[PDB]
Amino acid sequence: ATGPTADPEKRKLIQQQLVLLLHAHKCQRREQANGEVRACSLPHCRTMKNVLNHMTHCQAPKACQVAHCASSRQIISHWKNCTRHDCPVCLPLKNASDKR
Ligand SMILES: [Zn+2]
Ligand SMILES: [Zn+2]
Ligand SMILES: [Zn+2]
Repeated sequence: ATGPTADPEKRKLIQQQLVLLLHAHKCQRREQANGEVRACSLPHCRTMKNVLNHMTHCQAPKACQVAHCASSRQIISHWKNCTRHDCPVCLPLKNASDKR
């Protein structure tokens, strides 16, 4: 559920979806900044980049009930609404972005 779900697979999958969505945005700009040679090899990154491009073409986002897209928009909507200084996935990402 979108609620305080405690199921461990939900924990890892939801946090990985959000982290790879942000990686897909990052890595799309990074790739576009070169436009002639690749800069990534993470197996799931290309799938999430495709899901992100779909969310850009999409018109329902959340009601676009397809597992990957509906999930993608629910996690990124959480990240958009977030108060991030003390959240279970927010705090990790904040440490994962301490420098650039
Ligand atoms: Zn990547
Ligand atoms: Zn969609
Ligand atoms: Zn959060």
